[PDB]
Amino acid sequence: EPLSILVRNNKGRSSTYEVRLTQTVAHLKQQVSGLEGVQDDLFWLTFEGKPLEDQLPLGEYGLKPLSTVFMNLRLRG
Amino acid sequence: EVKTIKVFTTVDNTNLHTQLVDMSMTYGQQFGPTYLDGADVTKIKPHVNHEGKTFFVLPSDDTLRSEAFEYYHTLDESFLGRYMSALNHTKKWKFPQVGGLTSIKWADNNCYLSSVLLALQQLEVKFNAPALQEAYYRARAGDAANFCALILAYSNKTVGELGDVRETMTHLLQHANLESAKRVLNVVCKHCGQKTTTLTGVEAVMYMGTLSYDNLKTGVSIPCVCGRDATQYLVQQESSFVMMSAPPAEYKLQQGTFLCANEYTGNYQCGHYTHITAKETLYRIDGAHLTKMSEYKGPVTDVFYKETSYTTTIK
Ligand SMILES: [Zn+2]
Repeated sequence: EPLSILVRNNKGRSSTYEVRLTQTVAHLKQQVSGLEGVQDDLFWLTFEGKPLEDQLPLGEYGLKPLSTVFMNLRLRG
Repeated sequence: EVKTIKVFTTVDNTNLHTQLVDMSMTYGQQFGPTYLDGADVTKIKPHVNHEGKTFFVLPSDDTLRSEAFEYYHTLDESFLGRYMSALNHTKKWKFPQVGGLTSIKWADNNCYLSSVLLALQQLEVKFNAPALQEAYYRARAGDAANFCALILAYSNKTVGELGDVRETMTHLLQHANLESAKRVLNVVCKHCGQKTTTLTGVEAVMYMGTLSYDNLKTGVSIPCVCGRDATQYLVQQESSFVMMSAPPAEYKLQQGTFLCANEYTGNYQCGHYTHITAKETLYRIDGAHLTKMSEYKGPVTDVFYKETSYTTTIK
């Protein structure tokens, strides 16, 4: 039952990702990682300000078709 | 033929358990991974001097399991093992008093941990996990070895790893007492009317987007699901503090407008944190180093603000 959501990077651009609401957030992060070049540990996703914990299904966050997840980069200090 | 000694085993340093230890078997064969004053003794057979000593063990059976859960509020099997590994190194750190607060002298890339400990000491927060609360009380007295090792254990970080201050705060605030924290946001789209969302807990005190608290109160430009761009603004806030974050940009900190802040020099592959608090003047705390200044304008990434209750004047 796949749908499409948007993931916006830190430059303000949103790529489309094909997902099922039963797949985990960790699954989605491996797609964003392959597209934007960052590896999973160095960024984290949010939806309407709420962070997404990796091993929970996407449907628990109320993701709709063409919703916008945000990509935030983790500093290394 | 069997010869034993009497010891105490524990997982929370409060509930002691009497144990008869066969001297012919290692502590590992009988209890699993075992520690004595932090020193790993899993492979060591009992010594006569171990009589009556207290040993740290991992919660192997059911009684220890619930005891460990009441103390640490985690079920991660590997938590106590990772806590002990970080504690080996954090005991060697120095925690000098700087500007009235306990800091951490530079070592093992602990500048992000230094900013966490400093920011915590200026916030009215309590920890629901008893292990975090006891270690925090010792931390304010210059004895922060346990607290730092716990922070690394809850964050799944090891000694020497580069770290993110806000991420680290997020892990620890899950165990904070933010039950009464309430935040109400309005999303005003000129097409799709108005929308209200209430946030609670850690989501009510943290925000990612701008460093300015006033920006949140007057209006933040947010995408709209319909296609436009709407404006998000704060309606009601009930908490002892708020934490504004943003990608490291250059920012002017004024006295009397904020509680404390963190700045970040470098890029997303390697950087350095220093902490800025506001007392009589702007204090900059870089590990063991203190620097006073009237003005500050640098690459800020986290800003904290004191708070009790705020109601918007907008409608
Ligand atoms: Zn709209």
